[PDB]
Amino acid sequence: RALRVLVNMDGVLADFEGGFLRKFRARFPDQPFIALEDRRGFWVSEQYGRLRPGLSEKAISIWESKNFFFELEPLPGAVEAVKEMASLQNTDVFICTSPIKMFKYCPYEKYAWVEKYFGPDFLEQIVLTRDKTVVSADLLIDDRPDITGAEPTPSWEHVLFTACHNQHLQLQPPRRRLHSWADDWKAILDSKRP
Amino acid sequence: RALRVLVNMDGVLADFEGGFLRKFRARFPDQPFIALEDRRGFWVSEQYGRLRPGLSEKAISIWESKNFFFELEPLPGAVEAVKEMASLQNTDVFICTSPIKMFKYCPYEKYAWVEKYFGPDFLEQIVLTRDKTVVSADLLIDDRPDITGAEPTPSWEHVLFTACHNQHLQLQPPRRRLHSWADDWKAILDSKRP
Ligand SMILES: *OP(*)([O])(=O)O[C][C]1O[C](N2[C]=C([C])C(=O)[N]C2=O)[C][C]1N=[N+]=[N-]
Ligand SMILES: *OP(*)([O])(=O)O[C][C]1O[C](N2[C]=C([C])C(=O)[N]C2=O)[C][C]1N=[N+]=[N-]
Ligand SMILES: [Mg+2]
Ligand SMILES: [Mg+2]
Ligand SMILES: [Mg+2]
Ligand SMILES: [Mg+2]
Repeated sequence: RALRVLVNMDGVLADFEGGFLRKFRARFPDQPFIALEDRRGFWVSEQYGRLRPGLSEKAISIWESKNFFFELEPLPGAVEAVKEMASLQNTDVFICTSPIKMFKYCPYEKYAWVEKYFGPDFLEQIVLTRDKTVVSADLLIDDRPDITGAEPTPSWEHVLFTACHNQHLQLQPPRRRLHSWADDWKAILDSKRP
Repeated sequence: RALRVLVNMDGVLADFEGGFLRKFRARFPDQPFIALEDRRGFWVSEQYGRLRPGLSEKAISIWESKNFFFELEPLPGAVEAVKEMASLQNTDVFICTSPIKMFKYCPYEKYAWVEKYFGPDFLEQIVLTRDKTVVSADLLIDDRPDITGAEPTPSWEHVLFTACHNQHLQLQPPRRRLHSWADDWKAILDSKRP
């Protein structure tokens, strides 16, 4: 009866693409890289793997490093928008994020990042899961085009959040985008209310 | 269409109650303690708080310490039962656990513990969340008597897993218990299948 909205973290709240590129270039200044305008497909490591053998493993080593997740910059408007959204009447917001395989730093730093930008009281709103389809909600705002898992008919509508890797993608109607946090996210939420 | 079962971690897979008591007694050998047969109510810290002022904070310091979660022993039969359950046809198992407030070690060690006892491939089955009601499934096996959150009508049936703190509790019918992993968990699952 409160509208429930799942908001993804990497590529929606946290600038994974830009943080990765900067750190990759700083660590591997003699390697070729992929400019953001040229990113295609969800998996960074796969595109880097195509660019030259060995580069996939080098890419992976950036996000496996300590402080990678913690030092991500918020995307413009993201912190303000989610704080406003959570404050709305009849609206519950959860941050729904999928950790990487190597778990030494990533879960911890994701909690630390949410504490930093949203405060201790928001920590209760975090859901860490590899499968978003088993999380029930009205909406999922997420930059990954294809979201699948154990539940063949998730309860949420997936609204595709624009990112460099999906900006050229034609979606199957009636699939819907949120173009950035400057875009009219309130209209999207309202479209789902009784 | 596959049956989905959420299995709680602390007090269902991992022996939180026994690990806590042992470590509390080792660290604070001059303090009064609560024998397991005398545990009542979900919150350890609250019962310890009643036993004497200051003891709540001492209790908390045990599970906030590094290696507390990682060093928990599995409950008897738990690892074998969950491995068998996951291997069943038309049956998906997720481990659904709620981290403590202090997040330095707990998320990380929970992943490390699941890797230790269930293997790397099981890490994909973990859901960390403070709110279990937003996780959709057929069953939730969990030792906490009262499970509430943002979803007033969760999709799962909650089957109460016996623990020292709930063993005397009379439940409102048609609520159901799993008494230990030696008990007939297959019968409970089968009762929910088409
Ligand atoms: O779907 P979600 O929650 O945004 O992110 C999942 C997770 O994928 C990891 N990743 C990302 C890329 C681009 C890649 O090539 N390889 C990966 O393993 C990082 C991302 N966030 N985290 N943790
Ligand atoms: O409900 P769940 O997933 O088993 O555990 C929640 C979480 O509560 C923490 N806890 C437990 C007691 C008994 C207490 O007094 N105070 C707490 O903060 C530990 C438990 N597991 N974890 N992380
Ligand atoms: Mg994302
Ligand atoms: Mg609200
Ligand atoms: Mg429990
Ligand atoms: Mg199975």
